[PDB]
Amino acid sequence: AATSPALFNRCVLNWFGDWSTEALYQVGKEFTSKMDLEKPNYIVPDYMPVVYDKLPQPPSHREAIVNSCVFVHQTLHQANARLAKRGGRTMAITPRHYLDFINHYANLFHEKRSELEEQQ
Amino acid sequence: LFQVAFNRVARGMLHQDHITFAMLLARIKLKGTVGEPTYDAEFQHFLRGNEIVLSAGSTPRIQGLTVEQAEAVVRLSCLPAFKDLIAKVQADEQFGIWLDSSSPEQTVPYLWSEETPATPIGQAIHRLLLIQAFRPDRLLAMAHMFVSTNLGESFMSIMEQPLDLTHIVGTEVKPNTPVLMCSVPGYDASGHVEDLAAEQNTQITSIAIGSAEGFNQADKAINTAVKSGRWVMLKNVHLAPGWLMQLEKKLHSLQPHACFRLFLTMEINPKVPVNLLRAGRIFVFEPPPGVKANMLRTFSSIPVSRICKSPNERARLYFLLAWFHAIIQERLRYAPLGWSKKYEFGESDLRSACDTVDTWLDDTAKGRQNISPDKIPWSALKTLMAQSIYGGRVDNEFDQRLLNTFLERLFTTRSFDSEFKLACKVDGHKDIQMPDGIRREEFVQWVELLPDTQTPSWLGLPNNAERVLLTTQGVDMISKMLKMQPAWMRTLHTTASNWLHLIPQTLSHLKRTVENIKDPLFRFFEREVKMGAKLLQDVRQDLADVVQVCEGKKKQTNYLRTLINELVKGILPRSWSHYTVPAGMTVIQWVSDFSERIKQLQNISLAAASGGAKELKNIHVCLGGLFVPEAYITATRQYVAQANSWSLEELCLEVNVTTSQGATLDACSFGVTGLKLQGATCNNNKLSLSNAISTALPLTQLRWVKQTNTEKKASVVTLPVYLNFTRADLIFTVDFEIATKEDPRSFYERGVAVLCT
Amino acid sequence: ERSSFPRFYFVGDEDLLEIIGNSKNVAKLQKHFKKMFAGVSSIILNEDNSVVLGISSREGEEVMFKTPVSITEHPKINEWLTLVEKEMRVTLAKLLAESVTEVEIFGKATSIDPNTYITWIDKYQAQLVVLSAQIAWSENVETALSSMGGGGDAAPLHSVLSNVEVTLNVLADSVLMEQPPLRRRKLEHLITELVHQRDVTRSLIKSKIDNAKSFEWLSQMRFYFDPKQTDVLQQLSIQMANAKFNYGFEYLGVQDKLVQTPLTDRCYLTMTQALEARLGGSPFGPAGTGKTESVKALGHQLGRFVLVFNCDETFDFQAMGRIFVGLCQVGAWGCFDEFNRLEERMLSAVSQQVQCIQEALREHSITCELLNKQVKVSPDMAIFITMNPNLPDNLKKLFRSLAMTKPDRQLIAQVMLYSQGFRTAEVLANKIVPFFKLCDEQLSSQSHYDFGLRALKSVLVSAGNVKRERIQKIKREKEERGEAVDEGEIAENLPEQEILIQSVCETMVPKLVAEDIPLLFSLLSDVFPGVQYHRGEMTALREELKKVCQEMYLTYGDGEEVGGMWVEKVLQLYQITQINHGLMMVGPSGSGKSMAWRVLLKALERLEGVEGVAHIIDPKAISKDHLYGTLDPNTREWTDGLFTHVLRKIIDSVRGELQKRQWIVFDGDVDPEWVENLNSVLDDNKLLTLPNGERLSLPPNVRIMFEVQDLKYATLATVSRCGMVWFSEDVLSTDMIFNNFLARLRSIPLDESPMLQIQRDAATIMQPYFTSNGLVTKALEHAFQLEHIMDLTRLRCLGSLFSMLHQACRNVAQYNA
Amino acid sequence: DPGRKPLSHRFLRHVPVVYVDYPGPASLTQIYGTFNRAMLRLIPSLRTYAEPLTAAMVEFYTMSQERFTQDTQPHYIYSPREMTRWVRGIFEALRPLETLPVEGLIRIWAHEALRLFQDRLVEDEERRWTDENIDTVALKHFPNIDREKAMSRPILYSNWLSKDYIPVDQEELRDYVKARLKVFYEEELDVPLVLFNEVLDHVLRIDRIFRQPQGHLLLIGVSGAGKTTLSRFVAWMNGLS
Ligand SMILES: Nc1ncnc2c1ncn2[C@@H]1O[C@H](COP(=O)(O)OP(=O)(O)OP(=O)(O)O)[C@@H](O)[C@H]1O
Ligand SMILES: Nc1ncnc2c1ncn2[C@@H]1O[C@H](COP(=O)(O)OP(=O)(O)O)[C@@H](O)[C@H]1O
Ligand SMILES: Nc1ncnc2c1ncn2[C@@H]1O[C@H](COP(=O)(O)OP(=O)(O)O)[C@@H](O)[C@H]1O
Repeated sequence: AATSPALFNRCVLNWFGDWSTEALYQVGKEFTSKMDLEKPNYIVPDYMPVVYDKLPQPPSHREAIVNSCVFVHQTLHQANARLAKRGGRTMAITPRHYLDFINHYANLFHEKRSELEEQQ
Repeated sequence: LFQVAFNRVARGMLHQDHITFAMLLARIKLKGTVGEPTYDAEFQHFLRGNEIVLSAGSTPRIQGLTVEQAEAVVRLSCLPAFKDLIAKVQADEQFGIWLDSSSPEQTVPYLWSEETPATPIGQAIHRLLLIQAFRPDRLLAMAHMFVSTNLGESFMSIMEQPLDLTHIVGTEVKPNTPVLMCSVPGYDASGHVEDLAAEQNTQITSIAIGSAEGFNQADKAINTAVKSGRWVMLKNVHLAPGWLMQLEKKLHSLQPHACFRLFLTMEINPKVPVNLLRAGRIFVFEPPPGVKANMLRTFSSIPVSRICKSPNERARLYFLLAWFHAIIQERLRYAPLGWSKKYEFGESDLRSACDTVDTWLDDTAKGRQNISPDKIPWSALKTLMAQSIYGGRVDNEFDQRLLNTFLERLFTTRSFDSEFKLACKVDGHKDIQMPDGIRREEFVQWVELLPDTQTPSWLGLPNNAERVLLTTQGVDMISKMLKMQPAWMRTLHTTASNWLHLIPQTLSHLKRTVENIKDPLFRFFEREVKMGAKLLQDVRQDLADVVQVCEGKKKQTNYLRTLINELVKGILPRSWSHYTVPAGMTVIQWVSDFSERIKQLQNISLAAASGGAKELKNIHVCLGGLFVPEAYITATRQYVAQANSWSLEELCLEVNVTTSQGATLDACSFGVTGLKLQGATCNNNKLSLSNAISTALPLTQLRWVKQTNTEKKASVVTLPVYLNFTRADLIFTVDFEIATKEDPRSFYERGVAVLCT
Repeated sequence: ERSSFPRFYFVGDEDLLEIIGNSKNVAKLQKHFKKMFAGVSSIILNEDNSVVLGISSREGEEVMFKTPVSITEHPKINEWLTLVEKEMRVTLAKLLAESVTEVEIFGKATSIDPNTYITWIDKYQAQLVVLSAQIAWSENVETALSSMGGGGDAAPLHSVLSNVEVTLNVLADSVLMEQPPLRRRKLEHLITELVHQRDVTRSLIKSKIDNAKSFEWLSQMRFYFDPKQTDVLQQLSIQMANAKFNYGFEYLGVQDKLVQTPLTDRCYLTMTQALEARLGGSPFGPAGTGKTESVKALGHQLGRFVLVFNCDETFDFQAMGRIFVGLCQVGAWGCFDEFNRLEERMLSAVSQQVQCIQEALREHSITCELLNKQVKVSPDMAIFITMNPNLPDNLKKLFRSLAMTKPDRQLIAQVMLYSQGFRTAEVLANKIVPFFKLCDEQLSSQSHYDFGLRALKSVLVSAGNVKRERIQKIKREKEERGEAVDEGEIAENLPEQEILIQSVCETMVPKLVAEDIPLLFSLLSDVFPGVQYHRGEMTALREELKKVCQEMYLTYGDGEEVGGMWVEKVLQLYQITQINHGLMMVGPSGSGKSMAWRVLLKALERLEGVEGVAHIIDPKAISKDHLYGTLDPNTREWTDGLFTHVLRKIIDSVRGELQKRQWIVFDGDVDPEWVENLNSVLDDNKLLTLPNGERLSLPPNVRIMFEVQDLKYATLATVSRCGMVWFSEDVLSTDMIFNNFLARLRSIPLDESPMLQIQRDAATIMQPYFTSNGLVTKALEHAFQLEHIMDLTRLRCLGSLFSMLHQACRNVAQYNA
Repeated sequence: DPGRKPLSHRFLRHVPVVYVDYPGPASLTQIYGTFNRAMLRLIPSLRTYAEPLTAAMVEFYTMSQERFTQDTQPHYIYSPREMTRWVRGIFEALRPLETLPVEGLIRIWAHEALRLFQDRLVEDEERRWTDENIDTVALKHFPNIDREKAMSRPILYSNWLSKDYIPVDQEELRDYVKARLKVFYEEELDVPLVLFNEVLDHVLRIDRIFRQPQGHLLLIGVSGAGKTTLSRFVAWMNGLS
């Protein structure tokens, strides 16, 4: 703003920010659709650690894993904020990190299944 | 692990830092021991004892103890194991013989009271605290004993032996890793490694680093030696930092022959890149202390042929020159006392002095086998070695006077007599006797025959100077150990709050008035109160902003950010320091000094407000507290000149030191307090040499009198008045009368001076 | 080419190209001589411009060759240049021989005739007469010591001291009466040298030295001239201590003599010892202690020319490299000033090159590799490096050090007072030096304050000038009533403290703020008790000021009356114009500086009859290259800059402007970028040096001033080198502004008369509101208490108010129409 | 202000300075009531609502400028330029609407307020504050209107499906942009993008600004959130290279 006034004089700005919990949940569901985490043995816990706002009242296994992924991303953000508060050096945690996490999940699940389900 | 770690790492340390690392090792092993208590509180006090704030009434003034000893006793008495220290000191009778004993640390009495018997390490740490409190000079020797108690008696025994190049180079060093031989200025380590190579029948290539052609020879030599396996040498590589960085990156990607050895001899300066220091083994070389060692080094450096020339007295002159150079160089270690600053009395000035001696001896004695001692151009050598050589670096007037004193005492026709005293009362009645020989060999035998008990009295300084150096090194080791061991904002808030409580609240400006304006003392004091009030308001506002940030209600701006950084690191903010301050002073000491100065300025302000200029003249003021003291002396001179209708230049300053109670406030007299005289004692305005570190002057009267236009008596000595113990500010010069049988030259040599604080 | 006769190798590739392509037109070669010769600014030829008749200094002193050099016989540039240099050296040697013989005739005499002495002084150069006096005194002392070699004998050295005393007396008599400026400088230098010789002879007498080989005599700089020596260069050998230097005999020209204080004597001894041991010396110390000029005077005294570099942040290699290796080839000394200011890489490069040349010089105790070239290094080389606190690590073992902690300002003042002809000079010095110490310490710190040794020198020179002016005034008075004229009688009955006080107040009071004036008065009362002064207020100039203010509608006041402060400031500006050529009108914007000089110019025009026109130049708005002049990189064409153009116009005397008074005022901010070129003009040399080498002499009637609002960022050299007047805001109170507004409205019509009557009526109606402590003044005082989006300036509000009242008058005019 | 340097006192002496501050609430009401009266002539049946509408825009603008001060964020500046942009956008939206009830006017007004004073916010709490306060202002100045239709939470305006810039439902917009994204995959770089409602809002805003001449953006957000991807998508879809 100080160096260049035109960037704030007439140019409009849009605050993308970061993907919300809803966005992360949608990414997790859409990306992790090929993998089959449909587990009938799943039982609904008395306490469910909800982090997605519109989570269906009965959590399915796929809903549970996507919710856990969003929770993991939120805990990374919280830990990064805590290190920032403590004064230690910090590195931003981008949604690209979440995409890479989903891709690595897909890869690990695919390889472990491809071997040990062949053994199945 | 412990022994090899200390032996390897200390090889790359200055000798003054070996004890710090040994103490760190002892602390690590103490923590490692499971049965031994942590001693966290004991070490906490041993490192941070000086930070405890005391009061005048907090010192009961125990007989037989100095004031500093008194605060040291009372501050350490806070420990639960040392609560009964006062009564035991009062009751004990052997305490007197122990306090002034030569080595009190060897037989420290059992004072601390405990419920259960102490471990030997606990006894050692208790005695260490006792030594630090009572005799801080012996702190180094007691730390050595403590480490020996922890890590074995012979832990440091390896350091005293000369460093064995053969084993450290043959094995335990990688050919890729360069050997860094870092020496302090005035020492070359090439001889050791050259003798190593000669004894190990290895052809070594030595190339100096002075120009791009030197870079070329270095590159070709290393490229040959990497494959051939010979040893290669680079000298004075501190001249080229960027090229040294390039050499480091070259050595990073290189696999040499098993016998390849890259030696880097260099001077210890910060310009050396960090990467080489991290990627190479470092060895530190220092010149051994001792006048004997310096004389031996000087004699070895000079070729034997030059000393033995046609005039047989040239050897005598060279010996006198070598002794003088040893005396000057050794006084450097005692920097606050021996001189005013760390001059660079290197080898080059010694070479120039030898050249001057040769030229003048050849000119005076034109190819004569013998020459009469009186015919020697003594005046020529004295003046040349006072002004051109050894004096060009001398900036202070009093240092140049000291150099004149040394040259007059040493370089004289009376030196050539067998009864000449090269030094006086080095230890009681005994004094150094100059050799009667006429050739170099007898002088070499004499210097190799010195008792090696080189007390500071050899240099002419008082024998307590070595104790002062030991105390300074002890405080240095304390500081280094302290540096070796979010909550930071909380403790910063705590210290800011305490300082805000300590510092006075405001300062009141003086009331301007025309007759006060005419008075010069009022002008000086109103300038002083203006400066003090402005700086006090700035400091108070800065502390208030710091506290405001501490609760988080204020954001840390760039000015606030740098101030917070300085406070956390303990370095004084540049904004706070507007008056001259000793360089080594820490923030807490600066705050205490500022508080005392504001207290004095409040006193002077209320005194001026109660009366006026007439009462302002008759005030006793400490010059150390005043921001600009020479302004105060000038103001007193102006006041007396205006009062007596005399011109300013025709006035001279006289000093009458008396007790505060038994003093007369004449029309031309101004009271001065806080002056401390070091190196002597003054009674009835007569100086007397003493071994005391400093004698506080009760009350100094500054009297301005008309110029008598009479030469000062031979018993009149001029003493500098420094602002602080650093001796960086020359405020003015006083004139005192010495007692009978006293030598003003001895006063000059012992560094007697008056200190504002 | 340049290898042979390396004396012209100082100049660059540019000047080499011009001197090669333009060898025939010798009239255009003066620039190269000005670059490379010391004082010689021009070469004297005949009408045919084919034979070298003589050389001329920048001041005007000329030296004619005994055997002129003919350029036609030696068409080659280097050959005839070498002949010119050799002829100059040999002719200076012949002049030195004649002058030393003449002064030896003057020597060993009970009394001397002033007329013959002045004739001898005029015959030879200042450098030549100083050297002749030094050899005469040295030979006298050597003879006296040779007679004293017996020991325990009557001392004729007392007679030598008495001879020095009597010639010093005739010098002190010769300076009171008016003398030409060149002869005045000669007398000043000669008095300085004779004072030093008298002091050292007194020291020798007190020491009772009886041997010529005694070191107390050897430590003094002794001069040995050998007429029998066949080589003119080796005829004069300078000896001090164990070191030897052959006098170079280069024409250093009439320069500023440097007095040899004991600090300077120690510097001489240290540098001489360093040179004998074949290594340079480093006179480190704080700035303003004479570190550079000690080296310069040592070079001047040995007949060597020194190159004083400026080691600023913006420093060059190629010009530095060529000039420095030119020193290496020539053998002339080169001095570095503020060697620490150089950047680290700059530092390392210069340290490496000087290390190589120094080790080569020690090897000579011969060529060295320089700029990928072999350079013949003469034995007579010296390289001196001044620093402000350390020496680079590669040079610590190659150079001797020396501390310039403090000059002996007391002796400095004493010797300069006695040079100006002041009696009781010791008392005046012992008063003035502590007085400036008090001024430096006790007075309030200001950016524009400068109370250094240069201030002492300028003040004392001005004191000498005003004392001479008072002597002339008393002489004219004595010729108008009575006839018995005796300069000694006027000197005796003339007081001296009052003149020094008046000079101090004339040179310094204009630079003080309003608060510091009583402080300065108290300092005068403390140092000079019971003695006071009255400024000679220019009553005729006061009448001219009141008339010019009436016609320019400005007010006029006297003393405490409305406008008195501004009138006094104008008078001080006139005084500083009289006693200086470079002015510094400093003060907050709105202090009235513009008409503070405009009204003064108009008053001087209407009083003295000398019409004046001012050239108001803005330096920051224009480009510096266009300000001073541009030199094309390729076509090498020189186009005069604006300041250069106006100087060329003023010198050309096209329309009689030399008779005219002219004021080139540099209104606008000043920064140490353009004024560095002007650092050649504010000095008493008074000339502008252009990059092409052409220099323009500053005409006496040209006065240059810089209407700068603040001097926070200007260098101290510019501050010290020009007179400066402070214009505090309190000089202009709002009442003057109101009165000027009312007069401007009343007399001049607004359109360019009915509406003039309108303006008069309106001004009459609002007269009660614009009086002192009126409605407007109170509104302004309350308004200043408020806050504003921009910085609040009084004249901003006043100008807006006046413009809006003018709009009201226009509205009245339109309504009436 | 940052990036602004104080001027020379010598220069200021000759130059008077007048402080042209922000227009007062009464001045804003007058000027934008004139604009709104000129605005609503296109729809005569809706002309009578100009006076309360202008008052509502002024009231919301006043509290937005008192709330999001420059201290909180460097880009939190409010000026009559913003409300002029509001007026221009509302006129552009009402131009194609030959007929419209008051509910549509309220919807467009809320849409433009969200696109102007709600995007620059950084904190979710600030955005929720803006939504609550726009609801309060709309109900305060238009009491005789239904909340569900006039201020339906999915305020999505697009000209992609319909010819005009009339409000669009989020689901139909999502389907259309999904088809366009499939075309984007088959033609341009094939990177899978999921379509959450934030993408819908962002792409609508980006296309809106690109459609407007001299459309210049300052995309601010954590790297990898999709700023460049969405910019490329909009540029390709609008034909911009
Ligand atoms: N003697 C006087 N009588 C009346 N008015 C005066 C007098 N002297 C100055 N002024 C007024 O004061 C102002 C001085 O203007 P001037 O341009 O000289 O200011 P300055 O101090 O040189 O400022 P700057 O640095 O901006 O040039 C003018 O408005 C002028 O009319
Ligand atoms: N010995 C001296 N005699 C006369 N004037 C001196 C002497 N020393 C210094 N000065 C004056 O003081 C100033 C010193 O300037 P300079 O030599 O540049 O100081 P430095 O060398 O410390 O930077 C000059 O104006 C000079 O006229
Ligand atoms: N709506 C979305 N759904 C899924 N992935 C997305 C979405 N938007 C962006 N991405 C991912 O972001 C990546 C590109 O990031 P990019 O837009 O270049 O970062 P930035 O926004 O910092 O410029 C793509 O690989 C893409 O997978």
